[PDB]
Amino acid sequence: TERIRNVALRSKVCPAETASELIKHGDVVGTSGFTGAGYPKEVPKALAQRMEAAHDRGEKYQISLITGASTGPQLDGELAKANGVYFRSPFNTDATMRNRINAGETEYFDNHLGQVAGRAVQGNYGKFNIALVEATAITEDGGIVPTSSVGNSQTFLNLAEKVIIEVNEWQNPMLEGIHDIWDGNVSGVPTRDIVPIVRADQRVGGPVLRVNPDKIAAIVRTNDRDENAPFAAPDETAKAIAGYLLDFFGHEVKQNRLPPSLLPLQSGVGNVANAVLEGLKEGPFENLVGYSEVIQDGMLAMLDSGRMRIASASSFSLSPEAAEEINNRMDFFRSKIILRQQDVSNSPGIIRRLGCIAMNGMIEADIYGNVNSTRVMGSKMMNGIGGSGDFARSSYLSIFLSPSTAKGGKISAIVPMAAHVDHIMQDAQIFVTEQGLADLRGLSPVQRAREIISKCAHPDYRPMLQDYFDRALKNSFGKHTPHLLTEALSWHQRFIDTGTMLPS
Amino acid sequence: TERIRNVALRSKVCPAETASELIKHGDVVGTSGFTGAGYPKEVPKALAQRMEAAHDRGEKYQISLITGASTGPQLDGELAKANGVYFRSPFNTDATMRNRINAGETEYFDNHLGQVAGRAVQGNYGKFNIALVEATAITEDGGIVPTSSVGNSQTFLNLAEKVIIEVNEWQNPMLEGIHDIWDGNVSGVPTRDIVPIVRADQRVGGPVLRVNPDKIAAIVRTNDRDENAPFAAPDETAKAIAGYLLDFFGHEVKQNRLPPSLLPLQSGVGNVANAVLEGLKEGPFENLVGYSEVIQDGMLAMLDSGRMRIASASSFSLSPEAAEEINNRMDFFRSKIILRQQDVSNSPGIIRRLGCIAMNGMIEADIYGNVNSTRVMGSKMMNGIGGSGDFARSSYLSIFLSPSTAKGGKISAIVPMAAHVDHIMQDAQIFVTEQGLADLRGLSPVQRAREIISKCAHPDYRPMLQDYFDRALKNSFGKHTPHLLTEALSWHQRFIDTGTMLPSSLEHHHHHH
Ligand SMILES: CC(C)(COP(=O)(O)OP(=O)(O)OC[C@H]1O[C@@H](n2cnc3c(N)ncnc32)[C@H](O)[C@@H]1OP(=O)(O)O)[C@@H](O)C(=O)NCCC(=O)NCCS
Ligand SMILES: CC(C)(COP(=O)(O)OP(=O)(O)OC[C@H]1O[C@@H](n2cnc3c(N)ncnc32)[C@H](O)[C@@H]1OP(=O)(O)O)[C@@H](O)C(=O)NCCC(=O)NCCS
Ligand SMILES: [Cl-]
Ligand SMILES: [Cl-]
Ligand SMILES: [Cl-]
Ligand SMILES: [Cl-]
Repeated sequence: TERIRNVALRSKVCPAETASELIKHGDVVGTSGFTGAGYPKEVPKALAQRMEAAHDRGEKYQISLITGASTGPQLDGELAKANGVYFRSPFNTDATMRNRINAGETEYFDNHLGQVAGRAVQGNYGKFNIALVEATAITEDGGIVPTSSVGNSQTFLNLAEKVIIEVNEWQNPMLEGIHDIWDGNVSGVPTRDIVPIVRADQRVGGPVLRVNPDKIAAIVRTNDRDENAPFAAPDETAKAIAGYLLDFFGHEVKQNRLPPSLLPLQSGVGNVANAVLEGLKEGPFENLVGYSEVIQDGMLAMLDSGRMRIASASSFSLSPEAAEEINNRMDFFRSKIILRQQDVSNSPGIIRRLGCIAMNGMIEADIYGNVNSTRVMGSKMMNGIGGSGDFARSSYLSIFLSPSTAKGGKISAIVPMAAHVDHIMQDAQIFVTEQGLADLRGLSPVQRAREIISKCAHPDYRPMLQDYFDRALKNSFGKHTPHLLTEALSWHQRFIDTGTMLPS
Repeated sequence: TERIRNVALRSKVCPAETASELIKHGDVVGTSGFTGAGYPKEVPKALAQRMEAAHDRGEKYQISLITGASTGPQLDGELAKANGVYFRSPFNTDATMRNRINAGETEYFDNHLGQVAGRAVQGNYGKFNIALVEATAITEDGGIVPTSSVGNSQTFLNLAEKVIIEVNEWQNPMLEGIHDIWDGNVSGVPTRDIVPIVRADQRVGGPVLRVNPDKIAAIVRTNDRDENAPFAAPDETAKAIAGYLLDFFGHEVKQNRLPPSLLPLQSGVGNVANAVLEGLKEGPFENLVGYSEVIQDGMLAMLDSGRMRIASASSFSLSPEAAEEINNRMDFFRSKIILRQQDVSNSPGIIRRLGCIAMNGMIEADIYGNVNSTRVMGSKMMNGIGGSGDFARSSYLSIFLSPSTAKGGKISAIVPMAAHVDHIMQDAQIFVTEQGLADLRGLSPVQRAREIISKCAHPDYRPMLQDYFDRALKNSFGKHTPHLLTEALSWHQRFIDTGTMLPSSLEHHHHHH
């Protein structure tokens, strides 16, 4: 079954290596790719190999790389290995790229995912030379069917001088129809349009990305896999966290602060999110709705069981087993899933209107409930802020979930002062660890500290945290948000100096 | 001219003292009041007197006080003097109340202004016992005409068990019609309504607050002034800041990154904002539009000259001279001004849609462009975050303006690490001091630092900042956002210990070499 159904465009098919030659040193390149799904694969590999060769001849060859969010080894991996990226935005999970970033070899800035399109159009990344987008197919009228994510692809196609499409036969043809691409002005020049989404299952657009065929400079036929998520299941720490959260939801419903069907749910990926979703799958809440960034294993299961009615996202993030399941039942799941542009799934106006419940991980929080999502010891990038800000601030309820310790107990997730801040107190109402849940609604900082210390902190660290808080209350410059500046960051420095936050 | 045009409601008129008796110890009280405008005046004074008397006899008497934003001496002032507030939210500028807060005598939480209504309805502040709202008049059908601000008044009226109205003859009768109160679901139970505002001058509602007359337990006739801060005449530091900003706007327009009429403008109050507005009044930009929290002196002038076509806000913040001017020409200015509920003027959806330009003050920023708007030394509350977050994150362009030093030079506004963070790097693109302007668009933290240090920092502190940055780059745990945790907060501690952030040459400092 021919994937390029526009006959004329078949004339633009060429090899990856040749396509890669359209990318020049210094170019700004916008690509598809979100949570290891739907990123271009063959052209980046060919670009990387030509970059190394150029460097060896003492030729500079680097690009600025702007994506939906995280990609995979073929893209971030290969280009970082080749030292071919001088600037990267807005979200990465590749280890090699992480090292380039943390060594200062690649400039990085993690913009709010929902804002990337708008900033790109505003011109913050500079002029876009290339859009490199993966596709399931190209329709008879030249529409570009995206693959396992939408991301920023439509904006990149609009902005780029030249377009390269990778048509990937690995991606299931039945993806066609699952996406909803709006031609409204979401991220363009003000005044923007109202995005008329009033329900999570609402489609406002069509199944294809639009691009002027004159801009398409190359089509590359590919066959290569996405970066698929780990199968590993929720440990006891994660189940405890989930248990506290579900009890909390139970209580909110009994007090009429939440409908029996909760509100549209936003969740991340990983051990804890999986536990939460597994918990929701068997919980007392019916007719759930997902309005999130990503569809993960848990989601599919609930859509399957009917516990969740619809799931909105910009991307998939599945394990091999979950991928297998959806590919065998695509016709079923396709009626239940909507993949949107990331500037829509992460639109604060929409998130607030729908009243989403935001559930996010964190590196650490301080005793006053400031959250670090990104920078270990305040200086070493992990992944990026991603959509956590988009959702946390706009949500009906902002929830942060984490094991109370990290690194086998050598790090406390609750600290006197967060070494870097991603989400301010105002953007965090609920904290959950395997120790318990802190409800901070309506509380002053001193009152937040009492809750977080007693409910969330690990017994190994709680006395230390209480001691810091008590002495701060007695000695701080002001008493509104008590701190001891001489030791506020000392647990972090202690970890740097000794490999643990536990005193000797 | 009778201000209470509903005849039946006249039966609820009583004295301020008597009205104050409806407020019980432990009550949660929602009031009008935003940037020193439209807050209740007589009842709070009477409540304060009765509170002091109670305290002297060993009786507890405190309230939780929830407002639009800042109030005035009659409210925050009097109640704080009486030690009558156990919790306060979301924004205060009164010095006595600031001391109660900074002493731990009043619990305080500064929620995003645009979020207060929604959180109140959600029940975060608890159940509202009293709404105490100032009014210009009461219409024939019992509508409450607000005064010099709208704030959260409509939400407080909806939520409160009992309502007290202060009808203030000091407030100009012609304010009637200037407000736009929407009956849509902005801050209620999800799913919320779409707020159909697609232009800054658009009205979506009506001129009155709505309340069930059965809830009105008392009406008090008053006659007392708002808190009109004196005009802060722009000093040379402020004019320099304005000059760099206007040049920047000039350049954006020439590069087609902004229309010749800029975009809807959000600005704060004070020396610098006044300079910016004064600069705009004489600048090359025509047909300007205001979409802000407050109308200040500068605004009026531009609406007068025609440079500014319309100004949207939730509140007034005028000097006496400016108040005088608008009261003599209310008919004119009323056609040019729209006062909205703060959950609408500060709605992120609307701010982003309109593409506002946000211009805000700050306590400090660190070399990576994180901004502290609230907590000196990280622990002593100044005013509050206010709407700065609402606007900074949602804006087309987020701009922060500040003198590069504070306290007669004893403090640098650019520091290695901010002692508290209100606005993360992602929410700040442009910084302006009297030293110059930093454009951070598209830059990594290390790149932002290079710009902030060289463009914005004061010459007295720049070498110290560069030295911290250089050594951090060599030694930091990671190199993406280089820090030296051992000294990141040391300038602040130095200020605490010595009253200045400038080193003593009696000690070694790396920048001295
Ligand atoms: C913060 C975040 C990294 C936590 O991840 P998580 O899977 O929920 O929880 P984990 O405990 O498994 O964290 C995994 C890693 O973080 C590290 N980590 C977590 N807390 C840490 C801490 N306080 N100090 C140092 N490292 C820490 C762990 O060591 C682990 O690293 P490793 O794989 O090299 O061993 C993650 O949620 C994230 O990147 N968020 C950013 C964007 C986002 O929230 N968007 C929303 C939708 S996805
Ligand atoms: C941060 C803020 C206080 C700056 O004030 P400003 O009017 O622009 O300029 P100023 O230099 O006069 O600041 C006022 C006070 O802050 C203090 N200050 C400013 N920077 C400081 C610093 N780096 N360290 C210590 N104190 C500082 C000044 O000493 C001054 O002291 P005082 O009130 O006791 O006399 C003010 O903008 C604020 O409260 N922002 C939050 C609300 C907001 O931005 N809403 C949006 C639109 S109004
Ligand atoms: Cl919208
Ligand atoms: Cl709250
Ligand atoms: Cl809206
Ligand atoms: Cl940017």
